[PDB]
Parts: sequence; C-alpha cells; structure tokens
Amino acid sequence: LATKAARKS
Amino acid sequence: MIGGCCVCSDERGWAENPLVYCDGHGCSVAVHQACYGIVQVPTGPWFCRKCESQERAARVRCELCPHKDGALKRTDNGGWAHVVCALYIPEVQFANVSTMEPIVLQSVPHDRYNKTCYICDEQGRESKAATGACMTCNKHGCRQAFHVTCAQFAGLLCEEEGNGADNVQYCGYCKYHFS
Ligand SMILES: [Zn+2]
Ligand SMILES: [Zn+2]
Ligand SMILES: [Zn+2]
Ligand SMILES: [Zn+2]
Ligand SMILES: [Zn+2]
Repeated sequence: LATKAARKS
Repeated sequence: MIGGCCVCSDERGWAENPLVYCDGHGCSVAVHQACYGIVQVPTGPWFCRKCESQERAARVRCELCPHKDGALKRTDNGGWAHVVCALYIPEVQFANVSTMEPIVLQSVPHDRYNKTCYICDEQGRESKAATGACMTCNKHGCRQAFHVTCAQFAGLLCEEEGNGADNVQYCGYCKYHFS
C-alpha cells in the first residue's frame, strides 16, 4: 500500500 | 489532541492499512500504517520514532511549527519534524517514501521561514507565529500564510487529486477561501 509520502506531488 | 489518525485525521482503519497506536509512555500518537511508513505492524506494543529515541519530549519539537504532539520523524539535520508538516509544505521531501524517513528539509526555500502564521497571530501569539515554516493558501492570488498544524486543527487542510496515477496534492486554504 503506497504511503502518503509516495503519493506526494 | 487529535482523535483518529493524527496525520490524515481519518478515524477509520483498514484491513491492510490499520490504525496503529503508540504505547509510548505519555504518548497519544495514532497513525495509519501508510501515514507513517510503518514497515511491519507488530503483534504487540509499537513505538513512534520519538518514543524510540533517546531524549525527552522537552527537546523533541517539530522544526516546522510550534505544536508539540503529533507524529514526528527525524530530519536531515538530525532534528525532528511532523509528518503532516512534511506533506503539506511543498518543498519538504522524504528520502525514502516507503519508510517515510528521514524528512528532508534542505530544499525548503528561505521564503518559507520568513512568514508569520495568521492563525497564530489572530490568537495574539507573535512568538509562535514566526516559528518554523508556513504553507501558503492555495487560492490563486491569496498570500495568506499559516503553519500546517494550525490549519489542521482549524480544519483548513485537504488532499486534492493531482495529475498522475495516484498523485495527491496536499494543500490548504485560509479561512476566507476554503471551498
Ligand atoms: Zn492516516
Ligand atoms: Zn510515541
Ligand atoms: Zn510541525
Ligand atoms: Zn500558527
Ligand atoms: Zn486565502
């Protein structure tokens, strides 16, 4: 599951 | 000081993304696995990075705001920073997005440290207002500045969809411009 950090632009 | 996850505020957990609670003495951190980069959720007590470290809360504060609770990670310069501050300040980076640590400050522009938080200032806290880094209201044209954590408790933060597969744009709005 992708973390919040990995999703940051 | 926050009920559910203290990073995203969601109160619901999920089968492969559970709420994890720190058993740290005097600590009330609760975060989703995916909100703190927990590699493997233990089948027992779990401790946040701060409670695992070797110094008391007196010195362990976020470099980016004046708020004291919440989920911290170590920084570049061997300091500490909120995960949520790192998300909503655009130029803050993570060295490893999987483990979400350390928090990388070094690309944060001087212009983020020379602002005053308006939320802090309307509360009449002029020392707190100048502390740390501010994000800027995402409204086009508005230049209102505020601590990420201050907008969090004012309910001024939000995760908007971004261009890309699953890119999130973590942003905020001053009291004038929310929705
Ligand atoms: Zn969360
Ligand atoms: Zn803790
Ligand atoms: Zn912070
Ligand atoms: Zn503030
Ligand atoms: Zn605004």
